[PDB]
Amino acid sequence: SAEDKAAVERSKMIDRNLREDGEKAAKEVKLLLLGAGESGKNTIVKQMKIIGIVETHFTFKDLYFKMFDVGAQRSERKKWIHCFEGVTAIIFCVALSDYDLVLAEEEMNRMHASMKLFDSICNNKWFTETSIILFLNKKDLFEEKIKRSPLTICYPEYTGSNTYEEAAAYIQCQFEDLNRRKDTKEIYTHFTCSTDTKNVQFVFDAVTDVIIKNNLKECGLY
Amino acid sequence: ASIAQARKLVEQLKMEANIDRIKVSKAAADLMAYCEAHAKEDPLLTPVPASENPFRE
Amino acid sequence: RPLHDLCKTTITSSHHSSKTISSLSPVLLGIVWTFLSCGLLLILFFLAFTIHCRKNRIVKMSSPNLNIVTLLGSCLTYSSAYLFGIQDVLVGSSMETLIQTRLSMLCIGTSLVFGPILGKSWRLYKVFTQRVPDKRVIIKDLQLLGLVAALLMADVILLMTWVLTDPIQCLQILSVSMTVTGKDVSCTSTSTHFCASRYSDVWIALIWGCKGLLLLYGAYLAGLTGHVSSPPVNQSLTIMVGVNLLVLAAGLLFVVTRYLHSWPNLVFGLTSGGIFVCTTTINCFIFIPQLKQWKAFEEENQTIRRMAKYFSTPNKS
Amino acid sequence: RPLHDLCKTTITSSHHSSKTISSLSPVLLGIVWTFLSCGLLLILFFLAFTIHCRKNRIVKMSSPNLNIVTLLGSCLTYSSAYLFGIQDVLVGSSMETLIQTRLSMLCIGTSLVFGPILGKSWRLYKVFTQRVPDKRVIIKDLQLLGLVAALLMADVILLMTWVLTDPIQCLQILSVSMTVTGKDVSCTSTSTHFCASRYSDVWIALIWGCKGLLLLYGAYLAGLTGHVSSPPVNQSLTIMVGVNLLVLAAGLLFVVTRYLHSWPNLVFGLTSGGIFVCTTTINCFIFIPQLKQWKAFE
Amino acid sequence: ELDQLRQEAEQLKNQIRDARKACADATLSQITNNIDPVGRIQMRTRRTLRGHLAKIYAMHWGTDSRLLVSASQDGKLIIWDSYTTNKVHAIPLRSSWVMTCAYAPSGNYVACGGLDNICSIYNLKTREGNVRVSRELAGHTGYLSCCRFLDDNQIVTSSGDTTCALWDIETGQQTTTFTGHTGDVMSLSLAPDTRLFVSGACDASAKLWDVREGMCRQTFTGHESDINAICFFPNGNAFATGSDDATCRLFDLRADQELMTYSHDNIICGITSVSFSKSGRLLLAGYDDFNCNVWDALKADRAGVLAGHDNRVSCLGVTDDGMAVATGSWDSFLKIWN
Ligand SMILES: CCCCCCCC/C=C/CCCCCCCC(=O)O[C@H](COC(=O)CCCCCCCCCCCCCCCCC)COP(=O)(O)OC[C@@H](O)CO
Ligand SMILES: CCCCCCCC/C=C/CCCCCCCC(=O)O[C@H](COC(=O)CCCCCCCCCCCCCCCCC)COP(=O)(O)OC[C@@H](O)CO
Ligand SMILES: CCCCCCCC/C=C/CCCCCCCC(=O)O[C@H](COC(=O)CCCCCCCCCCCCCCCCC)COP(=O)(O)OC[C@@H](O)CO
Ligand SMILES: CCCCCCCC/C=C\CCCCCCCC(=O)O[C@H](COC(=O)CCCCCCCCCCCCCCCCC)COP(=O)(O)OC[C@@H](O)CO
Ligand SMILES: CC(C)CCC[C@@H](C)[C@H]1CC[C@H]2[C@@H]3CC=C4C[C@@H](O)CC[C@]4(C)[C@H]3CC[C@]12C
Ligand SMILES: CC(C)CCC[C@@H](C)[C@H]1CC[C@H]2[C@@H]3CC=C4C[C@@H](O)CC[C@]4(C)[C@H]3CC[C@]12C
Ligand SMILES: CC(C)CCC[C@@H](C)[C@H]1CC[C@H]2[C@@H]3CC=C4C[C@@H](O)CC[C@]4(C)[C@H]3CC[C@]12C
Ligand SMILES: CC(C)CCC[C@@H](C)[C@H]1CC[C@H]2[C@@H]3CC=C4C[C@@H](O)CC[C@]4(C)[C@H]3CC[C@]12C
Ligand SMILES: CC(C)CCC[C@@H](C)[C@H]1CC[C@H]2[C@@H]3CC=C4C[C@@H](O)CC[C@]4(C)[C@H]3CC[C@]12C
Ligand SMILES: CC(C)CCC[C@@H](C)[C@H]1CC[C@H]2[C@@H]3CC=C4C[C@@H](O)CC[C@]4(C)[C@H]3CC[C@]12C
Ligand SMILES: CC(C)CCC[C@@H](C)[C@H]1CC[C@H]2[C@@H]3CC=C4C[C@@H](O)CC[C@]4(C)[C@H]3CC[C@]12C
Ligand SMILES: CC(C)CCC[C@@H](C)[C@H]1CC[C@H]2[C@@H]3CC=C4C[C@@H](O)CC[C@]4(C)[C@H]3CC[C@]12C
Ligand SMILES: CC(C)CCC[C@@H](C)[C@H]1CC[C@H]2[C@@H]3CC=C4C[C@@H](O)CC[C@]4(C)[C@H]3CC[C@]12C
Ligand SMILES: CC(C)CCC[C@@H](C)[C@H]1CC[C@H]2[C@@H]3CC=C4C[C@@H](O)CC[C@]4(C)[C@H]3CC[C@]12C
Ligand SMILES: CC(C)CCC[C@@H](C)[C@H]1CC[C@H]2[C@@H]3CC=C4C[C@@H](O)CC[C@]4(C)[C@H]3CC[C@]12C
Repeated sequence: SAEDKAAVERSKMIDRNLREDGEKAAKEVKLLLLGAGESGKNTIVKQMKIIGIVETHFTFKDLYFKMFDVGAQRSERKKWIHCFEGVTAIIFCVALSDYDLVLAEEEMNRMHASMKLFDSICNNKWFTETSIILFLNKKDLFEEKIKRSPLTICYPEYTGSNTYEEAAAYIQCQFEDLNRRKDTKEIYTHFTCSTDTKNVQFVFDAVTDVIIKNNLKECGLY
Repeated sequence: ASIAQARKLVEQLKMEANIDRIKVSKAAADLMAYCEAHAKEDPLLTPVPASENPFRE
Repeated sequence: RPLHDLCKTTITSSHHSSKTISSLSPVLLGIVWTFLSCGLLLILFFLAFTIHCRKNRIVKMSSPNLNIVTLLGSCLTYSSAYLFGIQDVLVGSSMETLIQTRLSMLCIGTSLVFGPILGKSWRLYKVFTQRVPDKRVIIKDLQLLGLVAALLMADVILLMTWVLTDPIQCLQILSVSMTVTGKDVSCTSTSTHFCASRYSDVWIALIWGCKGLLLLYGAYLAGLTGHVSSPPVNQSLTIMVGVNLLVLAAGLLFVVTRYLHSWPNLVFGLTSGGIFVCTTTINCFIFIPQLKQWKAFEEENQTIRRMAKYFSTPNKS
Repeated sequence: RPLHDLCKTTITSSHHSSKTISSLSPVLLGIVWTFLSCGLLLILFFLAFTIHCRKNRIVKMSSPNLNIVTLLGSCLTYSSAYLFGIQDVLVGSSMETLIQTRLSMLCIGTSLVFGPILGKSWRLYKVFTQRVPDKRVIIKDLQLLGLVAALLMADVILLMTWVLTDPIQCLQILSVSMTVTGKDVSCTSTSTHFCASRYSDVWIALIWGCKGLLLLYGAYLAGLTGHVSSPPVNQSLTIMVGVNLLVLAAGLLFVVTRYLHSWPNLVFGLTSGGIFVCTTTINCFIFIPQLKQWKAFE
Repeated sequence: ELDQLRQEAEQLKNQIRDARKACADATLSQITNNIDPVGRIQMRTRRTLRGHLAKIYAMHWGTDSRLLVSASQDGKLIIWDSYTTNKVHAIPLRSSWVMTCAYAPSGNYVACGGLDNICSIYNLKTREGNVRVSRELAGHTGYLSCCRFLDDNQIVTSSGDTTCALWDIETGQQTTTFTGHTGDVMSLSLAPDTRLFVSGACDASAKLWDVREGMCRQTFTGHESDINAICFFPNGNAFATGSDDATCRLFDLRADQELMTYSHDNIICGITSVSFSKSGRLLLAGYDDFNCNVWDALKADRAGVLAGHDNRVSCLGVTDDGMAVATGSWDSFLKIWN
């Protein structure tokens, strides 16, 4: 029974490595990156990198962030979406320039596709308590387009003028209205551009808020 | 055009299937025969005593 | 020495002894009772607020159950301050009992007031400083109640050994004593009806030393959560004010009780005032910001401001 | 009235009474002196280190001048612990002034030890964090020395009031008392030779309450800087352990001194041991983290 | 253009249907009425393998009925000695999004795969002593849902791109490819004779393939939702399925139809895993209700319940000798039952 003792010692060694690389893994921030294609996901992952399934790593103020891009999965989303149930936050990218743009694969604004995808993800049974970081890209391009193409082409019920800072706010609340779990999750909207303005910092602030609120909810204080 | 393979698939299935369609009574009979032949060798069907149970010795 | 002879000579005259009678100005008793009853009404108002608002987010971010426990503790302190004016006749057996009871209620009340505050501060520190995306901070009210119960248990074990090993013997001592210097000699005689126990300073030092360790840890916690959140939830200023007031009141009241047994009105007034001031100040510091922020929190929860810390690692000169 | 005559007769029957004496086993005195001397030598060493290395980077991040002030406070405390062993009079009345000087140097040394640590922590809390675009370098060692001098002025005023207003007189008292409980009469006889003063508790309470307020603010500062940096600069752990040990030692020695005056060996041993433990623990916690990086980087 | 083929298709499936009852004179229910029941099946948790941290998505018993591989989404493969609960190995995965795991019949290899679209073979018996990735089988365009070894050289995998592939591990090439499903194949099952295997897809259809040449033999329908699990009957003539509609169904190859349905009205959660006993008399199944139900394969009544997990039971396994049954779950614990 000496080799048995050696086997038990090896097993205990293995539990020890498991504990170390598990407690190390608990300190990383998992971010699921969603959004329709050509909407800025590549650009977004570009600034977060410079600081199948594609996984990206980046550090910011110590916090270690893992970002999983699942845009290459053409399979049924419902079958693997129960994975990522434990991600700390979801990053959603929407191109504001898509408002007057229909979609390949017509009469469908690439904009209403973003809406339907956001509606499905936000109100999913697996993400009832997971906050969403909503990124609205292409600020300058959209604000240029808004000066000759009215937002009414996308929203027949819109009444405001054709100025970006009002239209962008209108789109912001329209995407937040799709949230039907206002009492358990929160949406951190942020406007970005081609240039990295504050994207990584905004993600860091949102994630820090999410961690603090998760701690508060666990103690029953929030 | 590409769907052209589904007719050949289904006709192969037809011949492959109706070459033998033994009665479901026969399938049921051989199923019960197989189940009752290997009974008493299935440790789950009848609980194995702890003397030769490797998970409690 | 003729002391032994005069011993038995005074024993014949020692058959009787002076009794006791109430000599507390009624006005004083009246004003004090009014102040204490008003403080108890304030306590009832604060508990009513708490309960009614237990679902308000901010009230929910302020640990209502621990606020309740602190309120019970404050009620205990108020009732003990009510008891410090019960210097009336009663009977010897009860006077011992009365003093022991009021001191043990005051000690228990202090524990029940300060335990929950320290628990809230420790939980807030853990929540706002440990930021692990997969290991959450899970502290419930049951655990903090358990810590408060441990504090309470320790306090009652100390009080139990105090009463069961060395009670407050109220005794009549008639004594005459002559004191001599290197070149001078004089004589004096005195009578003293004091309700003190043998080795009283042992118990005072022990009880107030455990309380002092608790207060030191409380000050440490208040420093730890310096700018963790806003005053409604931060509560570090409450701890600092409370510990300073507790130290000042404890020292002053101890000194006055020991050296002014001949001034019953002054001792009673100072004791009641100190207890009332400390308890009311702590309770107000606990509850006033909740009342202030309660009205601004129904409209819509966007004005969340508590989230705000202080962590950086710049180099040092 | 009946005791009046008895007391007058007793006073006449004094016959000059008598006096006793107390001594401390030479053995104990030996071990206590060897411990206090090696602690003092450690202090001197630490001071030599500090000065000699006043240029090294670690020594500049640890505020060497305030560490010097802390070391002098430590020597004052150690010399007071030496004085707790002396029992014989020099001029007869010297016992009173010996005890008063003993306690005065104890208080002064405690203030001098705990001042600079709090000053360092406060300066660190200021510059570290509390940083707006403005720079707060305004805090140099002159203001921290000023705060330490303010503490020293405060405790010197307290000691001065104690020593001019109600000093320590050593009196011999003989007394006879009658104890009547509710249902019995008891007799006792007492002879007592203690060095103390009337209203002693007042002075104890006042001095230790000022100390306690200082310790509460020190614990607050230690909490305020609990995460700023590492031990050589942090000193939060030093403050916490120091205040806890100070409270425990103060309580224990006070009670032992009051209720064990008939055990001179035990009182002397416990007092010296407590003073030595507190001073040595605080000094080591301050300085050995410095020494580690000093020998590491050099 | 398409109308003629479309009507020929419809008449084709009417002939399918009326051929089905042309051999369905009776059903399994009456022929098994005379059989005495198995009674109430009692199982006790013998061991509880701990060490996994995230949800456990797959397991597989070794052919020695003693070793056991388990895959969890914490990025860890763990091999357990079920008798002594010692962890023999702990393999770090390149991608932590593993959703399947397999054990070579020889015991020398372990496979895993998932959202990375890659089936990675690991060599357990390396001279160096550690375990290294022997191969990385690429070519699938969807997530890999199940993989099973035919030998040390051939492995068959199912993917979310509606295709199953037969691989040659040395050359790393797709020897054969299974087309015909319109749904992500969610599971596979090798027949004991290792000449045919079945695949369960999200289109509520199960097909039987011939690994030697690569054309679908028969198509089995009867499920209303996606098929999540599948396993051959021990004799290699029937197979059971697990769907999201809380129903398990049994199909025979020769009769080529439904045989018997294992459902209960008070069960609304979907099945995650099925497996027969050694004799094929018990059909065990994992459910989302945190419990495992043992179904009498001949009577369609629950005979036992394995309530030992506080989360979804994601995988089952029956040892080759039939001595034990292991239940992995999302609560990161395995449990061997007996
Ligand atoms: C550390 C922080 C807390 C510090 C403590 C808090 C401060 C609160 C104050 C207490 C001040 C009043 C204390 C006593 C004041 C009167 C004592 C005095 O000086 O006069 C007494 C007798 O006068 C009287 O006849 C009493 C008539 C009332 C006069 C005071 C006015 C009311 C007072 C209204 C103020 C409210 C107090 C009611 C408390 C509620 C909570 C705040 C003599 O004394 P004696 O005992 O008879 O002995 C004499 C000896 O020479 C030989 O007999
Ligand atoms: C960082 C380095 C730490 C170094 C020290 C560590 C521990 C600190 C303390 C040691 C205290 C032991 C000293 C013994 C106490 C004095 C005993 C004595 O000498 O006699 C006294 C005589 O009363 C007095 O008048 C002297 C008291 C006034 C001076 C205070 C001492 C200065 C300062 C004191 C300590 C300063 C801090 C106070 C801490 C605060 C932390 C909260 C009692 O007489 P009695 O025997 O009770 O009889 C009386 C009755 O029976 C008939 O009236
Ligand atoms: C947070 C800090 C809290 C405080 C913690 C510090 C405490 C540390 C130590 C205290 C030492 C134990 C007490 C010393 C001896 C007293 C024990 C005792 O009981 O023995 C005495 C007298 O016996 C002797 O004379 C034996 C001589 C030495 C015996 C042990 C000492 C050796 C070594 C000692 C250890 C080293 C000493 C100094 C080291 C650090 C110093 C910096 C009885 O008393 P008495 O008055 O003569 O009898 C009168 C009565 O019967 C009727 O009149
Ligand atoms: C909740 C928010 C804050 C609440 C504000 C609390 C205010 C605290 C204030 C003042 C204390 C009340 C004053 C009464 C104190 C007892 C005095 C008394 O009445 O009896 C004493 C004698 O007693 C005893 O013999 C035993 C003493 C028991 C002490 C434990 C009491 C429980 C705990 C007590 C402390 C409770 C607070 C602990 C905080 C701590 C902050 C540091 C008279 O002694 P003597 O006449 O001089 O002796 C003559 C000599 O010849 C022979 O002994
Ligand atoms: C934390 C724990 C260890 C503190 C314990 C403190 C104990 C030891 C203190 C507090 C009260 C003190 C007791 C008070 C009363 C008496 C009765 C007397 O006739 C003998 C001494 C004796 C028995 C004391 C012994 C020491 C004592 C019991
Ligand atoms: C760190 C600070 C808060 C000090 C700790 C608080 C307590 C333990 C301190 C503060 C004031 C101190 C008291 C001051 C007055 C006396 C009267 C004296 O005859 C016995 C000691 C005693 C009772 C002291 C015991 C310790 C004490 C109660
Ligand atoms: C007799 C006189 C000298 C007693 C004075 C007691 C004073 C110094 C005590 C009592 C209340 C205490 C204050 C309570 C609240 C605060 C706010 C905090 O953010 C800094 C500490 C600070 C400022 C304390 C400083 C010390 C303090 C002011
Ligand atoms: C911060 C403030 C409140 C502290 C006040 C401390 C005071 C109350 C303490 C310190 C000095 C003490 C006095 C010292 C001397 C005497 C003379 C004596 O015949 C009666 C007691 C009396 C009058 C004491 C009363 C209490 C006393 C005055
Ligand atoms: C904040 C304020 C209320 C603190 C007031 C503290 C006062 C009440 C304390 C401090 C000094 C103390 C006085 C000190 C001296 C004396 C003279 C003596 O023959 C009667 C008691 C008496 C008169 C004390 C009464 C109480 C006293 C005046
Ligand atoms: C002496 C008689 C009149 C009793 C006086 C009680 C006073 C001094 C006490 C009791 C209630 C206390 C107040 C409670 C409410 C407030 C409002 C806010 O700013 C906090 C401090 C402050 C201002 C406190 C100051 C001190 C306070 C006013
Ligand atoms: C910060 C300031 C307010 C602290 C003041 C503390 C004062 C009030 C304390 C410290 C010393 C104490 C004095 C010590 C000596 C005496 C002489 C005695 O016969 C009457 C009490 C009296 C007069 C005390 C009164 C109160 C007292 C003066
Ligand atoms: C007789 C028994 C009760 C004495 C117990 C003394 C204990 C309470 C004292 C001695 C050592 C002290 C600890 C020393 C170190 C630390 C770590 C610091 O980050 C928090 C304070 C803390 C945790 C102190 C808490 C109080 C403490 C634990
Ligand atoms: C917790 C801190 C503050 C207090 C430390 C405990 C000290 C004070 C306790 C522990 C043991 C106690 C002693 C136990 C036994 C005796 C013998 C008795 O005839 C006189 C009292 C005396 C001498 C006690 C005095 C107080 C005492 C020394
Ligand atoms: C750290 C260690 C050394 C601290 C030890 C403290 C010890 C020595 C203290 C604490 C309690 C004290 C004891 C309390 C009670 C008694 C009973 C009495 O009839 C003789 C003194 C005696 C025996 C004391 C001796 C000294 C004592 C035992
Ligand atoms: C008579 C004998 C038992 C007395 C022993 C006193 C010892 C225990 C005291 C004196 C010096 C103290 C040490 C001083 C320095 C350090 C380094 C610090 O990083 C940890 C605490 C530590 C290690 C202290 C532990 C306790 C200590 C070693």
